[PDB]
Amino acid sequence: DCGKPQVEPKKCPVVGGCVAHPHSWPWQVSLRTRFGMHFCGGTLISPEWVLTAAHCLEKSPRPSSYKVILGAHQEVNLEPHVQEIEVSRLFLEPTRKDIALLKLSSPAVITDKVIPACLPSPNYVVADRTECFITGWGETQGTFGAGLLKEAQLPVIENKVCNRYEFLNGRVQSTELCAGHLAGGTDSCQGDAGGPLVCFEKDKYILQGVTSWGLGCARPNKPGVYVRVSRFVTWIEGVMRNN
Ligand SMILES: NCc1ccc(CNC(=O)[C@@H]2Cc3ccc(cc3)NC(=O)CCN3CCN(CCC(=O)Nc4ccc(cc4)C[C@@H](NS(=O)(=O)c4cccc(Cl)c4)C(=O)N2)CC3)cc1
Repeated sequence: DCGKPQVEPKKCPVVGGCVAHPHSWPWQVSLRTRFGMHFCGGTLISPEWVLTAAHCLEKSPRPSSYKVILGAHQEVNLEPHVQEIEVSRLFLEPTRKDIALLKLSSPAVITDKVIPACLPSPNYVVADRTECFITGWGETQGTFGAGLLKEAQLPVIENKVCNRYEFLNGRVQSTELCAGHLAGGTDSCQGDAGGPLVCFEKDKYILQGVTSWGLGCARPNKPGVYVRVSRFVTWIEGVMRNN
């Protein structure tokens, strides 16, 4: 069962936001160098497949340079039941968009703490003001939580508005979506790239965005930009089916 956490997540009372309830985001992955340094996030979407951002892989096209950590809450002192799986192959999206698939060397073991996220239907458009969640271990910019998995609940901003001069001034593609608090203070940041933007739909969480870029982090009128997963579901499914 994708999208349904065994440990239920909690809202807040990553810059700002709050520390997640441990293991409430069981599809969250830590992308690390073959030396063990965290540098990006990802999302488990099936036992053998992780979705991340293509820019997270710019340094090396060799699958050997990457390892995936699953089931973690601490970033440094990894808990014992954490799964560390090597990457067997890399699939960059073929039209140069900021999304990529990692095929794991072995299927992740599905547990209470490691569960895949669900994928959306093709071309679904998250509606304006939908409150979704972003998660990760990235920079906190003096906001507490460093070293622990953090979350933030952010409203989606429809592309027609996000592209106005007052916000991102024509920079956002239809294959991307915008989310964030326009007053600033809470945002994904460096170290969170490649990680998930999930939305609650009926009874489970659906992966709708991949953390990609922004004009800074948590600045006023500068919401984060995410790859719009629904525009790549058909590609993703074809890669999994044929590999
Ligand atoms: N929730 C906020 C947030 C969350 C998580 C993060 C981590 N992710 C990054 O770090 C990305 C990495 C990256 C690089 C290239 C790329 C995609 C992602 N895609 C192409 O290469 C594809 C080719 N074209 C690129 C241009 N595009 C036109 C629209 C446009 O201009 N897109 C920008 C893209 C990158 C930047 C700026 C603009 C540069 C920097 N932004 S930054 O202001 O300098 C900065 C951010 C954070 C901290 C600091 Cl200190 C500085 C920036 O985000 N890099 C069309 C396609 C950051 C922000």
